[PDB]
Amino acid sequence: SNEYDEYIANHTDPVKAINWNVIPDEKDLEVWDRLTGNFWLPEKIPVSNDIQSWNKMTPQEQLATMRVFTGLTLLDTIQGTVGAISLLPDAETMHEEAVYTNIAFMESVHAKSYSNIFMTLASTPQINEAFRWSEENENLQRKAKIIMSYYNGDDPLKKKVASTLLESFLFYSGFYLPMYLSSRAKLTNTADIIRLIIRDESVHGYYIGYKYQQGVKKLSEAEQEEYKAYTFDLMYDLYENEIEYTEDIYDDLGWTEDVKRFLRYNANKALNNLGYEGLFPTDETKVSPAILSSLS
Amino acid sequence: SNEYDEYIANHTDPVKAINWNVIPDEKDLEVWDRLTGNFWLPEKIPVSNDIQSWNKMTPQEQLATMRVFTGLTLLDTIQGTVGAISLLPDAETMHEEAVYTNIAFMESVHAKSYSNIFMTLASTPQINEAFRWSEENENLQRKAKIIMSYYNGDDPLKKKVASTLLESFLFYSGFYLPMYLSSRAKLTNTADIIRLIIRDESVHGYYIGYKYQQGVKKLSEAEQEEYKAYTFDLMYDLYENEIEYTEDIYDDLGWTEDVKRFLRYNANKALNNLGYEGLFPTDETKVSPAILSSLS
Ligand SMILES: [Fe+3]
Ligand SMILES: [Fe+3]
Ligand SMILES: [Fe+3]
Ligand SMILES: [Fe+3]
Repeated sequence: SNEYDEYIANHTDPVKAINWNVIPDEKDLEVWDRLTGNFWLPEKIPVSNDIQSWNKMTPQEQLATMRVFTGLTLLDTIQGTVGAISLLPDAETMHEEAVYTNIAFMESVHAKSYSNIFMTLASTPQINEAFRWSEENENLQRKAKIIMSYYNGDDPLKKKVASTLLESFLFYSGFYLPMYLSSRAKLTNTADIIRLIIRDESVHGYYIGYKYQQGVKKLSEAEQEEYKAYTFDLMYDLYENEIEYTEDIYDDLGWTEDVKRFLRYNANKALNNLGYEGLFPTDETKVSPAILSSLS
Repeated sequence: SNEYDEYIANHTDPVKAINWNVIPDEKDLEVWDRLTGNFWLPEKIPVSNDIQSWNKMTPQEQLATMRVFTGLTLLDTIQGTVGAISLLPDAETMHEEAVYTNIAFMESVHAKSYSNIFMTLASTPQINEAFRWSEENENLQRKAKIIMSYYNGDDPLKKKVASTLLESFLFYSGFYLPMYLSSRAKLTNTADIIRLIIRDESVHGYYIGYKYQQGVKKLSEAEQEEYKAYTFDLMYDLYENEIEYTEDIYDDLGWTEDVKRFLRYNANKALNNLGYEGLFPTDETKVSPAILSSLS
C-alpha cells in the first residue's frame, strides 16, 4: 500500500512522451519554430544609449512612460505565470503544450524587460511610485482581475478569448507611447525592445486565437452563438475600461484621441484573431501614420 | 459584465507586477541569469555529423540508445508540461515563478532534442517502435506515474522532492549511455546536446532542492523528520524500480553493473540537493573518470 497506488491504478492509459516526428497540426511546429527562433533577452539591447533622450523627456512624458510600462509589466506577469499556463490542460496536441511553455517563458522575459529599462533610466523613487500607482489604479486592477477571473475558471474557450484579448488588445494602450516617442528621437533603443515584444505578442494572439477558432467550431449551433456573444460582450467591457485608463494616462500629454483610435484598431484585430468581424467601423480606427509607421 | 463580479469581490488585494529592482532572494536572480544565459536549441548542434558513428553501432547499441532517449523524452515531457508548472502556486517570490516558466520551456526544448536526434539518425520504424516500447514498459510508466501522482497532489513540498528526484536521479539511468559512448568516440555531437541538457538539469535540481529546504525548514523538527522519511521512502521505491529498468535496457550490452553504480552516485546527489546525506557509501558509487569528465 504505497501512497501512489490509487493514482496509478486509476491512470491506466500510458503517459506519452512527445514525438516531434508526427505532427497532427503543422501550425504548432510553425509557431514553435517562429517563437523559439525569435528568442531574445533585454540585455541584448543598449538601453543605456537612451539615457540622454530620457533626461530630455518632459516630466509628463516620463510619468506616462513609467505608468504605461508598469501596466504592461503587470499584464506580462499575469500572462506568464497564470495565463499561458492555464491553456495547457485544454491543448489539442502535445506540441501545442510545448508551445505554451515557450509563451509562458517569453512573457516573463517581456515582464523583466521593463525592469531593465527602469533600472537603466529611472530613479528608484520613480520606480517605487510607478509600482504603487499600478496597485492602486482601479482600471488597471479591473482589467487584470477580469482576465484572471477566466483563467481561474473552468471554461477552456473563455481562457483563450481572455488570452487573445489580452495579447491583441490590452497591451496596445501601452505600446502607443514608445512608438510615438521613438518617432521623435526619444527612447529609440527602448523602442527596439518593444518591437521584439510586439513580434512575440502578434504571434501569441494569432496562435491562441487560431486554437479558440478550432475549439469553438467543435460545438453545437446554439453554443457557437453563445461564445460569440460572450466574446463581444467581454470586448466591450474591456474597451470601456480601457478608455478610462487611456484618458487618465494621456490626457495631460494630449495624445488621448489618437490613442483611442489605436484602441479601436487593435480591438478589431483581436476579434479577427478569434475569427470574428471587427467591433468598430474602419473609419474609427485611423491612428496617425507616424504610429503604424514606427511599428514597422 | 456580471460574470466576474464575484471573483473581483473575493480578490480585493492588488494583483502585482513583478519588480526586478527588488529581489528578496538573490538566488532567484542568480539562477534566472544562469538559465537564460545558457539558452540553446538542438538545431545548434550538427547531429547529422554523427551518422557515420551511428551506422557503425550494433543493433543492440542502437536499441538501447532509442530506449534510453525515449525514456528521457518522457521525463522531460512530464517535467515541462506538468512538473515545473505545478511548482508555480507555491513560490516564495515572484522571481521564482519567472524561473519556473524558463524551466518549463527548457524541459520542452530538452524533450524536442531527442526527436531532433531520432529524426536525423534513426529509421521511421525504429522511432515508432521506441515510442511504442515507452508506452508499454512497466518500469518507465511506473516511475512516470509515481512522480505525476505528487504533481497532481496537494502537498507543495512533496512536489519539490519529486521534481528533484526526477531531475537529479531519474534522468541518470539515461545520461550514462551517451556519456559512455562519447568516451569511446561515438555519437559525439549527440553527446554535445546531452551536455547542454545536463548543464540545465544540474541547475534545476539544485534550485528546486534549495527551495525545498527553505520550505521544510519552516516546519517543526517533528514535521521535518516526517518529510525526510517520506523522501528516503520515495527514493527506495524509485531506486528499486530503476534497478529493474536498468537491467532490462543494459543487460544485453553488459553495462548493467556500471550503470547501477552510476544510479547510486546520482541518488546521493539528488538527496544532497534536498539537504540530506547520501544513501549509498561512496565506494558503491564509482564512476569512470572518462564519463565523469563529460558529465562535469
Ligand atoms: Fe508579453
Ligand atoms: Fe504574449
Ligand atoms: Fe530536462
Ligand atoms: Fe530539468
